[PDB]
Amino acid sequence: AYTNSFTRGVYYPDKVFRSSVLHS
Amino acid sequence: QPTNGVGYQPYRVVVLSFELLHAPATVCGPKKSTNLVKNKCVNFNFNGLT
Ligand SMILES: *[C@@H]1O[C@H](CO)[C@@H](O)[C@H](O)[C@H]1NC(C)=O
Repeated sequence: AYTNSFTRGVYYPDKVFRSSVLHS
Repeated sequence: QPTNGVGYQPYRVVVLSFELLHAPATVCGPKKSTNLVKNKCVNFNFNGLT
């Protein structure tokens, strides 16, 4: 049996605060 | 054996690996804190962030 994940499963990649920004 | 040549003698090894991170420090070196200062130009050091 199956499902589509859509946009699940992202996580905070490092322990640094950032705000109002796009990061790669 | 106690009679072995130098290359064939036993040696102890310790490797110290450092969990150096932008995260809460829990092993720190011999250092003393100051009081905090605000709203004034200062030199500063937080956990080694100079
Ligand atoms: C997931 O893979 C199966 C075959 O392994 C496929 O039949 C199914 O259509 C896929 N899932 C979705 C949500 O389409």
